[PDB]
Amino acid sequence: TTAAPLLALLRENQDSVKTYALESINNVVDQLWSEISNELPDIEALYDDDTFSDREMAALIASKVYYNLGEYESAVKYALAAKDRFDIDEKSQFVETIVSKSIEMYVQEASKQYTKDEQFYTKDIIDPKLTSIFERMIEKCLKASELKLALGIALEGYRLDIIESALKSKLDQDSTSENVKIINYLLTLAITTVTNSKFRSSILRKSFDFLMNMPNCDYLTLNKVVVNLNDAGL
Amino acid sequence: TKKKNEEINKKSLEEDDEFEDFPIDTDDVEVDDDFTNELKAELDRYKRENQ
Amino acid sequence: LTKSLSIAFENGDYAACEKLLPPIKIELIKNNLLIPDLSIQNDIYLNDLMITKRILEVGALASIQTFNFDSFENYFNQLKPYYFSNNHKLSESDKKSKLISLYLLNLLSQNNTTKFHSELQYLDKHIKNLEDDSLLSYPIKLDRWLMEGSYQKAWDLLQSGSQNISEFDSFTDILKSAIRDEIAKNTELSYDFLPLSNIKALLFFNNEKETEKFALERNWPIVNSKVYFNNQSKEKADYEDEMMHEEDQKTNIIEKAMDYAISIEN
Amino acid sequence: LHHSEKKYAEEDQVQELLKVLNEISKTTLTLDPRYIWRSLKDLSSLRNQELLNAETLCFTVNVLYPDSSSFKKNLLKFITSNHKSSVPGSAELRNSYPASFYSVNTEKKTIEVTAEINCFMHLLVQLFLWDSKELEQLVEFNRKVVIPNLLCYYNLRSLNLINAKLWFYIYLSHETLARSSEEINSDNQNIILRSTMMKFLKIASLKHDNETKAMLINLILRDFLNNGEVDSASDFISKLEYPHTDVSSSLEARYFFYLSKINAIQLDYSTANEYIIAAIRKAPHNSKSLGFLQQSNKLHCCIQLLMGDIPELSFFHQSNMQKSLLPYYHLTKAVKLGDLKKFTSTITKYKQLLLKDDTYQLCVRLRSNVIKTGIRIISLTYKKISLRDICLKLNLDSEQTVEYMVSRAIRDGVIEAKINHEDGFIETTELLNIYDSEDPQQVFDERIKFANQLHDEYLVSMRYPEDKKTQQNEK
Repeated sequence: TTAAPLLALLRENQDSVKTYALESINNVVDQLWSEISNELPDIEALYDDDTFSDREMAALIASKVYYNLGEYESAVKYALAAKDRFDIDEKSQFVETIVSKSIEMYVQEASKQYTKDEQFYTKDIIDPKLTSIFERMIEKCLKASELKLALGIALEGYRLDIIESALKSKLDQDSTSENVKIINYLLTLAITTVTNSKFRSSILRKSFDFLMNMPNCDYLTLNKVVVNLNDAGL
Repeated sequence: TKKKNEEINKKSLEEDDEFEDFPIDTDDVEVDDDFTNELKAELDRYKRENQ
Repeated sequence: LTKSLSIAFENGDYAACEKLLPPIKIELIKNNLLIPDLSIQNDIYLNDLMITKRILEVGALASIQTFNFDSFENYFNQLKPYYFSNNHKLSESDKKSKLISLYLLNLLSQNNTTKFHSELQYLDKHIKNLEDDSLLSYPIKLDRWLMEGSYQKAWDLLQSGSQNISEFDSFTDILKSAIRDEIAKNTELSYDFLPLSNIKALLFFNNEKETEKFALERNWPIVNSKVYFNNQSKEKADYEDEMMHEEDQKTNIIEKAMDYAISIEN
Repeated sequence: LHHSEKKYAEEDQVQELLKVLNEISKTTLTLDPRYIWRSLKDLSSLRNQELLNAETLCFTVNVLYPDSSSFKKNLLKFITSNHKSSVPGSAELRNSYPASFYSVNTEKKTIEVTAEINCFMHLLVQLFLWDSKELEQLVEFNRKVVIPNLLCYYNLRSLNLINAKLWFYIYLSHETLARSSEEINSDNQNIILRSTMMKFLKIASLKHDNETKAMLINLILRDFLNNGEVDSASDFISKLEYPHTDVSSSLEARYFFYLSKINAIQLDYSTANEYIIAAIRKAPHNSKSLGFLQQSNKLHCCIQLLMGDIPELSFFHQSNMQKSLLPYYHLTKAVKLGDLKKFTSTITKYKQLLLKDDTYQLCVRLRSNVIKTGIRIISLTYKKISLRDICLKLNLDSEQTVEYMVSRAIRDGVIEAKINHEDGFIETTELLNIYDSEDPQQVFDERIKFANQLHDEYLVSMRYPEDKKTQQNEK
């Protein structure tokens, strides 16, 4: 069995014949991710031109070829370059790999930019499409309704908007007893992992506001914040 | 157990009995050169002599 | 329509085969869908598949005679996995033997022996043994005598090809020109100067003028109807030797010393 | 009779099971379960012969049955069923202990203990199947269960260590089914076989478990080789991630075997040398391992003859693999003497033996070599030899033919001569002396670099043992 017929039909000018070939390629990559590499630049040129009309499919295939080889970097840029064909990725739970790879790339970038200005998501430099994949991975944990995998992921990646909004939806005040808990776990975590001034300070300050908004609050928790931030203003 | 690993993996290339399949199916080279030489030396001699 | 093509071959216009092929290539999607693509084989599908093979096949032969390589090869890619299927479907044909023969001759004309032998290894089991060698004997022996070093034998096969031409000449021509080059290269080191008669005889040229054509292209002085190989070839060699590859692979004597010393001292 | 023997067998398994169960559940003691699992497999195989081998039947009967039950019933069905205590759960003697498995909690689904036990049970089943020569239904059934059984779970470093054995039997068993008999089904399922191996490999890159990578890659090469698909193997090898560091030396030797084979046929001989020499040294000299060795020597004989070397006769003189290697030996002879008529007779007579091993195709190609060695000989002997004399001796066709052999031979420079057409003779030009040249430097570079590498390996190895005993109590 061999992918070489498939490769050959693509050159033919006729669009109907090239498109049917893509679809055939997509279901042999699993193994043939080797022969196809020699001819992989043809698949790339058909996407790069706007001339083509089945563009998203062509990028998708080039990505799968890079993924199997393991040349991860190109795999992720080509996933994000099709823009659609992502529902395909989601209905494989054996490729959440590239999604994670995208998490890796994000976390590094965001963290750097955070210091200049806490916001940078919207920023042109940080490609919007990548921003959204980051939130999607997090959204899966939130379908399953565990807030601890969700915060976890956000923390590393220096994402303050997300942490605000998570905490708030479960600060509906079911009781004092529960409100009180949520805050305290967030202090212990923030202290011994993040030691960077600016990021830690920000987390703590939020935790202050939440208890403060609320007319009735334990004071035990409130003393801790005040001392640690050594912030007379609170 | 390092040794045991070797023999087992190897077995598939050896299959049933790549050891006994084959026999079930089926200057030291050079000959006595004294004789050749004896005769050469007399065959030379004869002609030499009667010339 | 599969019979429109069919008759196009018998008519003997292979230019007619060419212009009709592109509408059928959209149709050849539809033929593919008729077979479940070998998920299960039945006898209805044995019939369906017979038509598909026949179509691709008449298209292949056409491309060699119209000298368009690209199309021939692509079709050929397909054709192989088409023929190899299971143990025997209705893969066995008179055309089967014929098509293999051609493919191998092609690979020899590309002067790419790497793939030739690779393709040969694929054949060497079932098919080569059952069909014996009777059209296969033409590429096996050709490739074999060129390896052996007996050029005379490799040349005579090319000449005797005349009784069988139908599409084989499209390779015969390319292959010859490469053979004279081969001879010229071996005989370069052998001897610098050859009488006029012998340069011709070796390379099996019909005419002396053709000989001097090959000299000029080869950048060799003709001086008193005697070729001289030594000069340019040596210069060229020298120039070729200097590139950004073979500089790290030279290894300097001073560089060897350093590496021996520091390995002890790490 | 039945009762005693069956019982002892069950005990023996239970003992083994308990050891590895304590081991695997504590941190990253990885090496320990791995060494243990290997020894065990050997012990079990050796066991089967005496005091029954219905250990499997027992061993199912007293563990939690997730799908074990379904397999066991199939196996019994195969060798004509019997019932005497052959449904699992028929003896309750786990009794909700933690060691024999907490009976209730496995049922509640709060915890899973069956996972690793089921991988280990599949290994044991698989070994018995091959030892026995239980083919057809069992083989198919075993494969059908185990592939989705593994894709049902999620791998761990410890689970990765276990499937490094399981994948060898999935392959091997299928091959056996092709090897019984020709089926139209065997051609289809060959494809499926490749497909499941290929998927598991991709994931296993992500687990960074070298053990499984190495195993898998060897299996995958062997299949391409049977179909003579060199073009597809060539790209496959360019992937480059086949680990060596962690792997057992067996996997390095099968890998190198395959490398020699694939390089030689596509007309590369130089590098093919390094690989076959290496593959012989890595292989052990074990009594069961003698079959491998013959095979490696057949191939070596060939590689060398093509390259233009003469394997020592001496090496084959004191070997005992004699009867099998008779064909090869006669080839060596034909080349060494340059004798034209001998060569041809040798390959016609032995054709069938040579075909089995697939050395044959290499052997046709030595035809160019016979002639060349024979021209090598005439040159060493003679400084001016008329070309007319060479044409009679090697019974060459015409004056043009004799020239062309020498012409092409000097291109690789094996003979190094000069032909004089007009004077009608060959004059040797051979340097002979290469001490004067730069060459002596190059030869010594390899010698020195190999040597230095051996000192480094020693240093690193030496300290490790001594730490272990020093920690331990001693005088």
